[PDB]
Order: sequence, then structure tokens, then C-alpha cells
Amino acid sequence: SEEYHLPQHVAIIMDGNNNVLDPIVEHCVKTGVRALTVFAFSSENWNRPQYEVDLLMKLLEETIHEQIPRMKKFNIALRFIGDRSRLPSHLVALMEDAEQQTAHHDAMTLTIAVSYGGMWDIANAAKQVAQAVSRGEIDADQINVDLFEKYVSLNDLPAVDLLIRTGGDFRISNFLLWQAAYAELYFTDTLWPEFTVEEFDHALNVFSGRERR
Amino acid sequence: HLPQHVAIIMDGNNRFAKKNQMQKGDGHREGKNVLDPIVEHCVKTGVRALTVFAFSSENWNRPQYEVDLLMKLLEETIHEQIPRMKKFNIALRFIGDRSRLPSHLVALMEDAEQQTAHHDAMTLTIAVSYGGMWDIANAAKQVAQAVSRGEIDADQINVDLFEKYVSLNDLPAVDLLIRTGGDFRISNFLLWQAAYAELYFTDTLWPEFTVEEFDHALNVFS
Ligand SMILES: O=C(c1ccc(Cl)cc1)N1CCC[C@H](O)C1
Ligand SMILES: O=C(O)c1[nH]nc2c1CCCC2
Ligand SMILES: [Ca+2]
Repeated sequence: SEEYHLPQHVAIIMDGNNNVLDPIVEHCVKTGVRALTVFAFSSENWNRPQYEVDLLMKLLEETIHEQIPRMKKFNIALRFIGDRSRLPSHLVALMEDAEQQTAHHDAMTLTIAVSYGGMWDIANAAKQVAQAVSRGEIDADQINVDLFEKYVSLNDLPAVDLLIRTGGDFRISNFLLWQAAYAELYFTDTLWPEFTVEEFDHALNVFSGRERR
Repeated sequence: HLPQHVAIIMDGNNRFAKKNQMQKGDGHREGKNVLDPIVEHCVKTGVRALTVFAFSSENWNRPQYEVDLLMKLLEETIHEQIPRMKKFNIALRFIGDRSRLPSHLVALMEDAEQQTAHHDAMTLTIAVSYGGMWDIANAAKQVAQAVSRGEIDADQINVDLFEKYVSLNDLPAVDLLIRTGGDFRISNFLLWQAAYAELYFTDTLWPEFTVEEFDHALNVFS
């Protein structure tokens, strides 16, 4: 194994909670990782008590505001995936501002999955395809993997080749089901608040074959 | 608590053949026998559904001689399983894109599923010419065909509606997924069905996989 190719698209399930991301985003830029996608808020997280949901909405508003100057300083594109119909209007307006101000940035793409689920993503892709059929734009017999995949979120980015799950659990928990179909899976007992750039870099090297698990 | 639906990625056949200095394809030949005690263990312990990744969408791009051996092994397996399904009261199912399989193998699959459809102790599913992406896109094609017939309003498509078109929708969700062979990957298997499944990865190559380790994997889930 002479050539050690790092992942092109890393996805992270940031579990173990019940500022960590900034040095990880900076390490992606340093090493040439093109995309980083993080699981901030799941479809399942709407089932938590209202005060918990309200607190996560405040943490999300806070994180985006703090990220916008960093995205501009480092020329990183900031994107969001998930169902926005269930989110507060001002948070949606903030998400739109962030993604519109950074859409042309080419250093890396940081995607934050908010009110997101792999199943929701897939069924939404199916809905848009069926809408195209209803509007007479396409015939349903043309629907195969090649057509359908274009409607799944982040299809323009490379496939997820490395999925990191912190917090000790061995599950994908309805995250990027489609996009991570061939991703190498890295599980760690390290809780998200304790997750380091040293361990993030080790996960990258496990993927490349430079380091062993 | 026992898992309701166990899925297995039976990897490591070729590595086993190389490790034990066997002939080309012998890993698949030895590997074919490993599932029988597992299937019997599932029935006797009360596992309701077992789904195995016998041939993937990606396996169509393997060397042709390997595709040939796998097609012959599938045909051999199905014949051998039909009397076993009748004895153990197991319903045998197949999932995957049948349009890509040999016509005679599809007739044999149809025979096996029809003759065992009334069995109710367990459901054994063999994923043949299968990929989670294929399954998902096929479910989207079927939803869109219903839209074209005027049966469904496209604006109404959501997770609850879509899930009904994905394979094994009448079975519980996969709650335990086992992968042998040392790789940490789902490799386009039951992407939808295993969305919340516990994952058990092992270095044990599939031909070396035992009922004892499988039983330990059930214990780990509980
Ligand atoms: O591992 C198996 C198997 C499946 C189901 C049963 Cl019941 C037994 C073996 N197979 C099927 C034949 C060829 C496949 O590649 C591998
Ligand atoms: O490539 C291998 O070594 C291997 N191990 N088990 C299987 C395969 C390929 C076809 C499905 C079952
Ligand atoms: Ca048509």
C-alpha cells in the first residue's frame, strides 16, 4: 500500500452529549477533505420534550451565527439538509442567509443535517420524482438508480466514504442511509465533547490504510 | 430480548480460500454450508426473520467465472433448501432485481417461494441480485406508477406511504445486522430496513462462522 488516499466526504454522528467541530473543519481544509456532513438534529429528536427541542433550536441558531464569519474567513460553503417545514421561521431565514452567502465557496462543503433522517431524505427524493411524473416531465418507466439518486440530498458531493460515530453505539441511526452505502464505518467510545483532532486524523488514516484500527 | 429480524453480510469466502491455499472459488463452496446450523438455530430460539446477502447488485461486476459459480451455487442452494423449509416450517423468500438473473433460476425461486409461502415459524429471505439502492429506486418507481394511474397524489408521498413499497415491508425492521470478514461497511445491503439496526462486525471469515459466535451476537443485542 504505497498511496494513502484520505476520505473525500466524511460524515459524523456526534453522539455522547447526554466548539469540538471547529478544529475538525480546519483539519479537513488542511488535509484536503472536500466535504464534512454532521448529524445535528434528527427526525427522531422532535419526539424529545418541548423544552429540550426549544434548547436545541437556540443552540442551532447560535451555532449558525458563530459559523457564518468562519465560513467567510475560510471560504467554506455552509449547507443544511433536512425537513425545514417543522423548524422556526427565523431559524429557516438564518439557514437561507448562511447558505446563500457561502454557496459559491470552494475550499470545502460543511453540511449540517437539521430535522433530518435518511428515510425522510429518501421519501422526499421519491416525492420529487413522482411530482416530475405527474407534471409530465418524465415517464415512471425511466425511474432507476441513475435517475433516482440525483434527488437524494448531497448527490453533487462525492459519496460519503467515511462515517464516524462517537458515543460507543454501533448503529447508523437513520443518518445518510443512501450516501454512506459504501462508507467505511468508524466507531469510537469517545463521547462527542471529548472528541479530538488527533482521533479524527486517526479515523482518516484508518480509511487510507496508513494506520490500523 | 431476542432480535426480531437478523440480517447477515456473509463476507470472507475468497479471503478464506487464499488463507487455506484452496482452489479458485472453494471459499464459496465451503461457505455455502455455514448457514444451515444458523437457520436451524434461528427457528429453535424464536428469531422471526433471517435475511442473507447472497448476491449483490455490485456482484454482477465480479469476474464472470465467479458470477457463474455463484449462479450455480444459488441454484444448488435453493433445491437443497426446499425440503429443509418444509421440515422446519420456514417461509423462503427472495429479494432483488430478478430481471438480471437467469430465467431458469427465477422459475426455481418462484417455485420455492410459492411452496413455502404458508409456512409461519420463520421467514428466511435470500437477497439475490439485490442492492438497497435498487430496492429504494424500485419502490420510488412503483409509487410513481401508482401516481400515473391516478391512485396516489404525489403531494401526499411521505415516509409512511413510501415504506410500503420497499422490500420486506410486511416483516419487522432489521434490528440486528451481522457482517463477517473484518470490513466495517453496510455495502449497499438493507439500507432502509436496517436504518436503526444494531451492528455486529467480526473478523471471523464466513466459512469459519459458527452458531456459537452467532448466538454470542444475539446475546450482545440483549
Ligand atoms: O451463503 C449462501 C447461502 C444462502 C442461503 C442458504 Cl439457506 C444457504 C447458503 N449463498 C447462496 C449461494 C451463493 C451465495 O453467494 C451464497
Ligand atoms: O467475495 C467474497 O469473499 C464473498 N464472501 N461471501 C460472499 C462473497 C461474494 C458473494 C456473496 C457472498
Ligand atoms: Ca410509462
